[PDB]
Amino acid sequence: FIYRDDIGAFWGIKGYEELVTEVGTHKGHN
Amino acid sequence: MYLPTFYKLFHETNAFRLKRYVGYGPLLLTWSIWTLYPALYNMIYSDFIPP
Amino acid sequence: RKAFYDFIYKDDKSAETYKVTTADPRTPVQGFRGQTAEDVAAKYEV
Amino acid sequence: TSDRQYSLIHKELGNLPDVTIHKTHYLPYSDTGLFGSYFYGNEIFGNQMLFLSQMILSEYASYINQAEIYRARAKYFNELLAEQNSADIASSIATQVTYLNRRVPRSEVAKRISSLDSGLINRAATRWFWDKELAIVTWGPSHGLIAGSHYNRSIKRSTLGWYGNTHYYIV
Amino acid sequence: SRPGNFGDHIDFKVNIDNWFDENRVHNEHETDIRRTQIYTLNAIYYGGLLSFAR
Amino acid sequence: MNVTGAGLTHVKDFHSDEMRVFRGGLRHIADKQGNLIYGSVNSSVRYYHDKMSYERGFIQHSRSPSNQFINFHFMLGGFRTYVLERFFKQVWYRRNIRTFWFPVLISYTSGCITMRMYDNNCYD
Amino acid sequence: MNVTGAGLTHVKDFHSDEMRVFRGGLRHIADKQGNLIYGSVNSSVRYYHDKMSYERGFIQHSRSPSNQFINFHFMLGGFRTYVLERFFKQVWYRRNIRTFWFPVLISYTSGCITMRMYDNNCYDYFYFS
Amino acid sequence: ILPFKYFKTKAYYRNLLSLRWEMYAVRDGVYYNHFKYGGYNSRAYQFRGYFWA
Amino acid sequence: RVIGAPSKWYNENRTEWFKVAQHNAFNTGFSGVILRALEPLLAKFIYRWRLDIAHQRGLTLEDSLLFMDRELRRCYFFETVARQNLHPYTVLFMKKRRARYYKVERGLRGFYVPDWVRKEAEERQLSETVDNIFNWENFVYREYMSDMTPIGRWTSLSKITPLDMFQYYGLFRNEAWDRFFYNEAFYESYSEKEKQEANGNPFGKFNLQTADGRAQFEKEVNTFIERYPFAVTKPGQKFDFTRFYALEDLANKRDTSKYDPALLESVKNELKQSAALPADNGANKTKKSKPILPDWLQPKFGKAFQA
Amino acid sequence: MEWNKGTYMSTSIKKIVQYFSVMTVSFHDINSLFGFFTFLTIASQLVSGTMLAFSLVPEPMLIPMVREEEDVEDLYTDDFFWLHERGVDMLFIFSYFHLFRKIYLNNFEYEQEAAWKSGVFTFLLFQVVVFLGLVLCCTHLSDITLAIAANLYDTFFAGKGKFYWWIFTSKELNTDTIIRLAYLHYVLAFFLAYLGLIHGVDMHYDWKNESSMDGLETEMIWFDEALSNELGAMIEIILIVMIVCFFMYPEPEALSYEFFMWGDIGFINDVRFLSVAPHWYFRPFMAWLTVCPFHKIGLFGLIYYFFILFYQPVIHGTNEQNNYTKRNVAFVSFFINRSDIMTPKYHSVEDNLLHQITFWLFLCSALYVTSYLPYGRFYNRINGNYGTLWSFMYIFFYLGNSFLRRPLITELYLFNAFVKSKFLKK
Ligand code: HEM
Ligand code: HEM
Repeated sequence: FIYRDDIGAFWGIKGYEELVTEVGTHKGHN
Repeated sequence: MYLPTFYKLFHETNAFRLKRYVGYGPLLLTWSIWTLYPALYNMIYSDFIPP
Repeated sequence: RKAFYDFIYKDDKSAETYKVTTADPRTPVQGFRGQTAEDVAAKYEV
Repeated sequence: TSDRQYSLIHKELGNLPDVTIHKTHYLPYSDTGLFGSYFYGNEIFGNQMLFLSQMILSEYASYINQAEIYRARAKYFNELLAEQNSADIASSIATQVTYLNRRVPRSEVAKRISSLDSGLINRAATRWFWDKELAIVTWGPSHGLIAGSHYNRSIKRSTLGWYGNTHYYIV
Repeated sequence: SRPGNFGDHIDFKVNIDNWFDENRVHNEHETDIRRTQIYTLNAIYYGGLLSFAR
Repeated sequence: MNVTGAGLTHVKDFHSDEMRVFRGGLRHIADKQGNLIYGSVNSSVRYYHDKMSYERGFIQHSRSPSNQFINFHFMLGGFRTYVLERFFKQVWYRRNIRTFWFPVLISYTSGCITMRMYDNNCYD
Repeated sequence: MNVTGAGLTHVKDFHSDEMRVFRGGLRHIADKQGNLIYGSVNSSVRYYHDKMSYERGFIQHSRSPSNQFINFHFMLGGFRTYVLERFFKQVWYRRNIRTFWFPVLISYTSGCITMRMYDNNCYDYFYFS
Repeated sequence: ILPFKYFKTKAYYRNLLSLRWEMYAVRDGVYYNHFKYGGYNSRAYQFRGYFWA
Repeated sequence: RVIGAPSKWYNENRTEWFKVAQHNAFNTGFSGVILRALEPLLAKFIYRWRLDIAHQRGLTLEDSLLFMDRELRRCYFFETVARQNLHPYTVLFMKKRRARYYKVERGLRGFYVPDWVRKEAEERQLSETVDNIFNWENFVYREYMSDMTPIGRWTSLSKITPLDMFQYYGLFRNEAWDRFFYNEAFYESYSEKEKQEANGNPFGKFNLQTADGRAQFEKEVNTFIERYPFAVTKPGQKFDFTRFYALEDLANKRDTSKYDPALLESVKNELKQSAALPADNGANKTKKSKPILPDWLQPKFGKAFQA
Repeated sequence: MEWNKGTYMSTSIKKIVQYFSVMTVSFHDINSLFGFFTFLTIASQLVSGTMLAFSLVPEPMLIPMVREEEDVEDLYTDDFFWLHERGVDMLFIFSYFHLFRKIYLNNFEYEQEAAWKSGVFTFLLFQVVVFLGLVLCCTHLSDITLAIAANLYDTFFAGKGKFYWWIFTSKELNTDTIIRLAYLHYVLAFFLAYLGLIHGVDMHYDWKNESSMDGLETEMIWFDEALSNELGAMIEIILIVMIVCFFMYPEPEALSYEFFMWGDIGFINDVRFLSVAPHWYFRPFMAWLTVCPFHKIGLFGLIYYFFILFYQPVIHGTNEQNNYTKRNVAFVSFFINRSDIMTPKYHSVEDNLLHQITFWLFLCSALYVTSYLPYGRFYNRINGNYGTLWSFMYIFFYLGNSFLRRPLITELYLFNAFVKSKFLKK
């Protein structure tokens, strides 16, 4: 029910570990 | 004096009726074969005897 | 054998039980006969 | 309930609350014979009274139960052992000598019925009941039976046991 | 005023509460006013529902 | 009064017991007990045949088709006589043609006249 | 023999008058006559409510809502008593949390542990240093 | 709209449930034949012939 | 298959079977010691849990164990048996207690009954409930279970769904596939020896004649009453063992000499009043109704000679 | 049709009107309105589906462009599409809550026998309709779902013969299959509404708020006194859902499970196989397929789930024998020195701590199965998640076996207490 943040899978959604994904929304607020 | 259970009687009657129905089944099979003979030909000569 | 004849619904003319049922009423059964008895006066016990 | 016993016709009759009398008659003669059923009941069960007996007999041709066989065998054994009246015995002996030129022992009759089994019963009922013609008489109020009086498809198929069940189960 | 075939009260505690007497506003001299107020509250609720339905 | 009908009139009620299971103690009611309520469609589908019929002293005899002709009363006395006379004269002319020959002929004549006038006007 | 039941049993039949129009000469049967056949769902839809009920010395008193509070007993005892005590402790806790706090806590903790172990295996797969 | 829904539903139910009940002793020599010989069930057509025989 | 004498289909009472089963489970084998070690948890989380909930609702284990909730509503078998054998006040009083609680509970949830209702609930002990439960179960078995005979059948309801038409009953029924005839002998039954074992005291094999055995019995009973409030004594009260010993001595017809005559007379009094069947006397009758037609439905006063 | 005894309620217009005008409802709570919530969202689904079907041309090469065109040139097409999707979500939530409530209430007796089979059939039809709509979405996820359904259907015939062609054709989303599946979706949705109406008419026989009889004889009339409460509870549920969605789903988001829907069939012939993810309501099925890599065992489990969801009153029930049935269990290990066991009867609900524990463990197991999608890459290579396997095994054991549903330990403990009490007080 808890998911890691340092594996590249945001909130448990896997498949996007090969690119930067969270900059706009999660890590930083554009 | 041979008092069998109504469970037993029901099961025997059901067995006889199902035997009659499974006897009727091959008629439906033959009707289906005659209706879809090209489909049957395709199925055997595409799966059981591949080119 | 008997199961096969029952399945096909055809009489087995060679069956031993077939002769007894289809025997001529005017003649006795071939290999059977009962015993002959006589009445005895009744007796009461209390 | 009517199904907690070993007689299909008795179960069917117990289902119908206004069918009072049923009897099976066998009337053998010299070079001919009759075997049938007499029914006495209400007019709303006319179709049931018309179709039940032939439906039961044709089902007996197709398949019979060992419970039915043993019940009938025990009944007929008891009937054979229950003759004590001298008038009935004398009449029966006279008729037997008239038609067969001999007296048939009760032991012989018991052996003859005991040799029967399901296969022999099925074959006999196929010979005499399976797909056969009938003689039917209805006497009384025929308001609900006048539509299908003529000897027609329903009557012809009534002798096919399960294949003529349509007109019995509708009531 | 109960029927004569009804005897005394049996020794069973049938009510734990007294809401038949506690739930009272004692407005028997003006009851149609309270009836109108209940109609008005019902009307407001129905009006909200009918706005959504519209 | 405490009686049914208040002691004033007869009621004519009944207890159908079609929502009852037992007669006495765990003895079931016969499933055909509901057919004893006469004159109700819910009792049986055979009540939809509601002709008027009453008769006494009537005896009817019907013979099995297995002892009859396959095609009884076919060509009899001659193909010509049978077919022509019976079929044509005693069915077609006697029942259909005799009834509509005059109105159909009058309508056909009027329609042909109107068609001729319309076609003549179209030609002109 | 020429009687109902053939002189052997009692039949208990009835004439419905459902398919009948006239009582006497041109006198119609009552419209609600068919409701006099008791125990028949075909006569009324109220027969679907078949709860078992029987009592004989009972009296019930009901009062018109127009003589009662619009909102009775709504905040008796104040916010603290009514809301906190009654609602939270007596309803929410006592009827729900007592039943499922233990299994839900166990399941949540075990699921968190298993998810963390699976994610640690994924991290070991991805990172080699 | 939440307060008016509360009014209608919950307040109406609480008002309807403010009943008074009284039980009395009945000893007038009348048997409870209607309790012993009464009862209906819509699913009797399903129960009959199959259940509890 | 061995053919013997015919018999009814249900030849075992549920209550006796469960009594022997619980005796075997709790006082025999490794399961016995496991269950005896697990006793405090079961007492805390089964008996006391339900007892506390029932007391809060103003009820006892009567209303939850004598007749089930699914029996009081929508159970045609129970309704038939009750209508054929029972007086109305049993089910009526149970329903009345339920209604007197839930009338308030539905109006305002989170309802605790006051002390004058909880005290009336707590007045009833578990022994009378056990009497009622055992008597009802035995009566139902004897009068109705021994009369019924299961039969193979399809579904009771006529469902057009094909997934429900083809339902089969009896094909995987253990008794149905174990016995094919009503003359068949019965296999795998409780022995008479183990049936008699369950009739001993449910605490231990110690004897009460020896003074050492009496102390152990008293300790076990004290633990039981401390763990099971309202089951046999009120929580404040104390169990008196002299009366129980007098009962046991009189039941076994041993030497009842060490007991004073007054206590023996009392013990006989409760013994013969706790088994008495209540009977009705015409003490306080109520008026019977004899209705007559009202005045306006009667002819007017006054009649002449009508010559 | 001599095995049919008739219909419980003949469906006629006048009788329906009369029944719904004199129908009464007992006093209840919010936990017993999920059925009417489902009816409301089913009606809304029918209306919004009709509105959407007046604009969907069943051509796979035109559907995305037509959907874009109808959005900008109409005022309510996208609103109705949003309604239709949210109605699917609410239907799943309400149906699962309803099923869980029935399981907890232990509606497994012969009187609840009728309401169970119809409900399970309705649930299967609902899932089939949902699958049809998901295929109609016409994206890469639609293609994947169609391929999975075609493979599972062909496994029945063992891969011999093209028996699937009449519905699926070549297992792709071409015009013929699009037309067939769209028309099937519409017709089966209306049949679903009818089946749900039948099931909901089959409710009045045994209707209860809680598992405890309340003993109340007066009840409210349905048309206003209960309909108003149903509508208000629906409003409150919608408000709670709105709050949770607003404070739980920020926009934009870093990652979503709906990014797999970017691919359009035909336009994009390249599929991103890494981020394969269905909607949350088929996530448990995809998780089960990923966890159990065997094709036959996975299909068997998928079928067996519905097979044991149906037959529930058969496995657990009175069976008309008044708890005199002798069941076969090996878990007792001859503790009471017997093979066959009498079925217990003291299975209460509101005060059964063991029953509550087992039920809530089962519910949390279902939630954990739904919680996440196992990453099919390196899943079984890193030994996977033990919690997912435990949850699946517990769900199958709980739904199938009767060991935990109606335990024998409480019954025997109650008899032990009864025997001790009766021995102490003769
Ligand atoms: C309660 C019954 C129904 C259910 C469960 C249902 C389910 C669904 C689902 C799951 C989708 C896919 C939406 C998505 O991408 O998440 C969908 C789409 C669709 N449904 Fe339904 N539906 C129902 C009723 C109907 C009806 C009655 C119609 C037609 C009259 C209909 C027509 C459509 C259409 C046309 C689409 C595609 C819309 C689009 O792609 O823009 N549905 N449905
Ligand atoms: C998952 C399969 C389902 C099963 C096993 C099932 C079973 C049941 C049962 C046993 C009840 C009676 C509840 C009680 O006795 O108190 C019931 C009630 C009800 N069900 Fe279902 N059901 C299912 C799905 C559905 C669905 C999908 C719907 C909506 C179409 C539905 C609509 C209803 C309604 C309306 C009620 C009456 C309760 C109410 O109105 O609040 N059920 N169901």
